[PDB]
Amino acid sequence: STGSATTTPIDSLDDAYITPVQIGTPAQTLNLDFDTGSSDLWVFSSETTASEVDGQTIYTPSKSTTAKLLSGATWSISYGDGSSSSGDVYTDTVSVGGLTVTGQAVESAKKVSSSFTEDSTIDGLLGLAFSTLNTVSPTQQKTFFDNAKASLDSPVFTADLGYHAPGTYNFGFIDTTAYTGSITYTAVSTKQGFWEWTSTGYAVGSGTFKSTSIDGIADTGTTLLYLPATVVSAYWAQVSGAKSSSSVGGYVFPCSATLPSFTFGVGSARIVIPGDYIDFGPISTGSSSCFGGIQSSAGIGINIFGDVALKAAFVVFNGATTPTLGFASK
Repeated sequence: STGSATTTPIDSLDDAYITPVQIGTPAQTLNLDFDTGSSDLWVFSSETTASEVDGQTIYTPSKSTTAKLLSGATWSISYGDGSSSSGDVYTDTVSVGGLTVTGQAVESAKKVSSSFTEDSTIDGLLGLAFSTLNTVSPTQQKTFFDNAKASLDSPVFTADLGYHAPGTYNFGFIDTTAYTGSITYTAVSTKQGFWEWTSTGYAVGSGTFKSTSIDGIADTGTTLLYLPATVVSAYWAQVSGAKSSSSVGGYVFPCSATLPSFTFGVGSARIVIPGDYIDFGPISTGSSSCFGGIQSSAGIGINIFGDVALKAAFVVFNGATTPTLGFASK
């Protein structure tokens, strides 16, 4: 089997991407944030504290003939941005882009933090990291991908995120029309439960490539590119007037600037992030200070190849017995 679903930016900054997902019988379609940095499929629901719902579409298990309470199971998750959610668990039929899993754990939110409430466009998350990170207790649950894997034509999914445009998540096949050149594969460590890999270096604009190992995670659920302070300083030093602002929470630059590209290494291959992808616009409405899309990972504890980086590539998440990550230009 295979699946193919379009993923769409939630706003004009590509802050996140939503993908329609069918849950239950008859289908209830919710727009979920596919997150390769976590491993819980959770939804706004008929159980979510009413004051914490503001425009989201909810899953109502009592209206699904295939829903079953997973008795005694609870979940609770905290994300890198400080947001959180928790609740109880149902199993139900879940389909993505024509690919169906029966008995998927669907984590129903009883509580969500303010960031989730305030984002009316995101009805929940669909985790695509390794199932060892799943938070369901006392019986840990599998991700949609892990459940689907045995049925897939090939044990893979791909992320093809757009810049200010829709893109695609495919399951079970590699669309050879969706990228240019060849795919370069690189080793993954699953030790922390992430799609963790090591970039071979970077360049700023038309500058020389610096060969240096940068361990980080491929995380579709993080907006920006978070890299070591040395690398980030080298980038922003090439932008007149750019500076790190503790009041704003990162690097800012004059909105009048033209940003240089940023290149990262994948083995001997190179992925180029155009300068425009690094512009996250005014820090506040009407400001002439703009927020940068490359930020320091210092104090996160991990480097994160978020959407800014991933959307510059066609990315293969290879979940074979020895997992790997593939990157191609597009």
